[PDB]
Order: sequence, then C-alpha cells, then structure tokens
Amino acid sequence: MVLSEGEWQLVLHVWAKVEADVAGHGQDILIRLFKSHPETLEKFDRFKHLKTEAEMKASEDLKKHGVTVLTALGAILKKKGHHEAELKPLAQSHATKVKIPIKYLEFISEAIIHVLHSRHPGNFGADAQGAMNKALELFRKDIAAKYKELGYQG
Ligand code: HEM
Repeated sequence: MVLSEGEWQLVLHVWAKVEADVAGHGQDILIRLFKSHPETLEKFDRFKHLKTEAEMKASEDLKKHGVTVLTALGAILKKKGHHEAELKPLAQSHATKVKIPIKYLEFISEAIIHVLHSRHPGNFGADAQGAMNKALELFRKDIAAKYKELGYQG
C-alpha cells in the first residue's frame, strides 16, 4: 500500500518521543507481548525460562534485545516506505534462522500500539493510531511477500 506524507508525519512524530527512551519502550513492548501471547515466548530459547513479569523486568538480556528490535524497526519507518534493503536480512533471519509466522508479527504490532497508547496519549489519538497501524500493516505485507520468496509461508 502507500502512506501519505501526512500519515508518515504522525508516525515519525510519536516515534521521536519513543526514541527519548529506547530501552524502556523495548522492555514494555516485549513484556506486553509475552504476557498477552505466552506462546511467543517459546520462540526465544534465550528467554524461555522467564516465568513472571518481575523476572522479565530484571533480565538485562531482554532489555538489550528490545533495543535491537526497536532500532531496526525505527530504521525501517524512517525510510518512509522505501525499505527493501532493510527488509531483506530481517525476513531472512526470521524465516530460516528461526521461523516467525505472520500471526506473531501481528501480535507484536498490537503490543506496540498498546504501549504507545499508554505512554503517549496526547500524541496518539485516533488519527495517529491509524497511521501507525497503516505503517505496520505495510511492514507485515512486505515481510510476508519476502517470506514467500525465501521459501516460507508469507
Ligand atoms: C517489529 C518486529 C520485529 C523486528 C523489527 C525484529 C527484529 C529482530 C532483530 C534485529 C533481531 C536480531 C538480528 C538478527 O535478525 O539476526 C531479531 C531476532 C530474533 N527475533 Fe525478531 N523482530 C521482530 C519480531 C519478532 C517476533 C514477533 C518474534 C517472535 C515472537 C521474533 C523472534 C526473534 C528471535 C527468536 C530472534 C533471535 C534470538 C536470539 O537473539 O538468540 N522477532 N529480531
């Protein structure tokens, strides 16, 4: 699909707020996902053992992984649709190194939206949430088409 410049602006305006605290946002989102959808935790042989939110909150490995996730996602969004190059190694690692179905991308999309709504209500009204949801669907559909070229679902 295609985002208008107005929509991208709404996306990058909240994101600028997120980047004020990348690790904290990273943590909130991954724990939102693990609680909300515990089966997702199973994909990480690194975190598999964390039993309660308190254990999640205090794992430094998890917080680090959350910076990595948000730094790569931020890089893609800042490309404003021209993210072919950024998408290729992402799709490869999530389709053959480990296999992450599109369903799970939807779940983490939902957690991102959850967290932005909680921490940035004045910058995350309805218009801003629809733009962000548009940006994430575009990511997922492009990733899905890449998955398919690489030999996996999509
Ligand atoms: C916003 C969506 C996502 C982004 C931007 C993202 C990004 C990344 C990046 C940059 C890495 C490390 C570098 C590499 O790929 O080798 C990584 C690793 C990984 N991701 Fe994701 N990912 C996303 C979603 C997910 C989801 C939804 C799951 C599972 C429920 C997942 C599972 C994994 C696993 C299992 C690893 C490797 C674990 C390890 O470090 O040993 N990813 N991800």
